[PDB]
Amino acid sequence: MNLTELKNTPVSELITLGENMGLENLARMRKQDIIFAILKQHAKSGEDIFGDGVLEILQDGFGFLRSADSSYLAGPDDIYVSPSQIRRFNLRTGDTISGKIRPPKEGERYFALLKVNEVNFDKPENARNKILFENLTPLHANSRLRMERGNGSTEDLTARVLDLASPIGRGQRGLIVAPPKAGKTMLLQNIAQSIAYNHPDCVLMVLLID
Amino acid sequence: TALQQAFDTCQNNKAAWLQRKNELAAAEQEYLRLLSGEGRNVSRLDELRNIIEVRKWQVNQAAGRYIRSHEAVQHISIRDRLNDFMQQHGTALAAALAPELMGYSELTAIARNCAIQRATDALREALLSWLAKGEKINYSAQDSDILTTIGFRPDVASVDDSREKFTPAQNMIFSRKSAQLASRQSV
Ligand SMILES: Nc1ncnc2c1ncn2[C@@H]1O[C@H](COP(=O)(O)OP(=O)(O)OP(=O)(O)O)[C@@H](O)[C@H]1O
Ligand SMILES: [Mg+2]
Repeated sequence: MNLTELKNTPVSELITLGENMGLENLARMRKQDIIFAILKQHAKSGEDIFGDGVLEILQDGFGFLRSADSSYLAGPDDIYVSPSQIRRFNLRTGDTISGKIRPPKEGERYFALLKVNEVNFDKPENARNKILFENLTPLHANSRLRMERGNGSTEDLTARVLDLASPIGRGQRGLIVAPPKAGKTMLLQNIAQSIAYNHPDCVLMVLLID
Repeated sequence: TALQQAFDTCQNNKAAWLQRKNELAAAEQEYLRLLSGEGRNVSRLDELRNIIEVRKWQVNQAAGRYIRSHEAVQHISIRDRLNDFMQQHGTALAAALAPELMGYSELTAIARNCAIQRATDALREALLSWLAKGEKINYSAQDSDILTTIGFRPDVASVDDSREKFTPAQNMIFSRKSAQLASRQSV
C-alpha cells in the first residue's frame, strides 16, 4: 500500500486490518509504531510500496521526510534520506517528494528512499530548474479575493462585512488584532472555508500553534 | 507641411480607437457569456470587471485624444486655407476695412484692440448676412480629400463615450492599472 491512505484513517480499521493480516498484539503502542510494523511486514512479504511527504535537511544532510497529516511528528515512520540523492537532485527543505521507498535493513531503524517519481507535484528534472523564493520581485495584490459565496448563507455575514471593511488580495500581508474571547477562531475558519469554496484552485494551508 | 503629419496622426488615432473599441467589445461579450455560463469563479468575475473598467477608461482617453487631433487638423487646414486666401485677395479685404486700419503701427494697445474688435464685428456681420441667404458651398478645392476623409464632424460614437470626465487621481490610478495590465500581459 501507500503511506497516504494509511496516515489519514482512524486507528480502528487500521488495527483491525493489521490483526487480520496478523502482526503482533498491535493494540498498546503508538499509531506510528503500528504503521511502522505494518510497513515492515509488507516489505518482508515482498510487495513494493510508494511513499510521499515533505522533506527536511539537518545541519549535516541527515535528511528526514515527514507527513503533513501527522503534524510533522518525528515518528519512526518518517523516511530517511541520505545526502547523496539530495545533492544529485539538488533538493532542499520544503520540497514535496514522492516515489519508491527502500525498506530498512540491519544497522538502521528508518525507511529509506529507493527512487523518487516526482518532486513537488512536478518531474524531478523539471523542478530542479527553479529559482529561490527571495529572487522574485514583490508586487502589490493585483487580484481580488471575494469572501461572498453567493449562496446567501445565513452565517456568511461575518465574511460579507469583511469585504466591506478589508478587501483581500493575493500576495498581501494580513494581520489581525484581537483580544481574547473575540470570536477570532470562528472568523478565521469561516475565511478559510470561504476561500476553499470560492477559490478551489489556490492551495490553502491553516497553521495552528499551542 | 504639418498638414500631412496631422492627417496621419488622425489616421493612427482612429486606428487605435477602433482597436480599443473592438477589444472592449470582446471583453464585454466574454464577460457576459461567462456570467451566463455555469462557471462560478468569483475571482474571474472581479478581474473581468477590472478589465472592463480599464478598457473603458482607455477607450475614453483614445476618444479624447482623437477629438484633440481632429480639432488640431481642422484648425491647421483652416489656417492654411485662410493664409493662402488672404495672400490671394487680401488687399481688397484691407480696403473694405480701411476706416479702422490706417496707421495701425503707432496706435496704442487699447486703440489696436478696439480696432481689431470693430473689424471682427464687421466681418461677423458680413458672415451672418452671407449665412442668412443660405448659399450652399463645398470644401476647399486644394484640400478637399483630407476634409472628406476626416469628416465634417467626428461621429457620435467618439463623443458619446467621451462625455464622462475623470478626476486627475482617477486618471493616475487608471494609468497605473493600465501599466500593470501591460506588464502582466507582456509575460
Ligand atoms: N455571530 C455569533 N453568534 C453567536 N455566538 C458568537 C458569534 N460570534 C462569536 N460568538 C461566540 O464567541 C465565542 C468566542 O469563542 P472563540 O473560540 O470563537 O474565541 P476566539 O476569539 O477565537 O478566541 P479564544 O478561543 O482564544 O477564546 C464563541 O464561543 C461563540 O459562542
Ligand atoms: Mg479562539
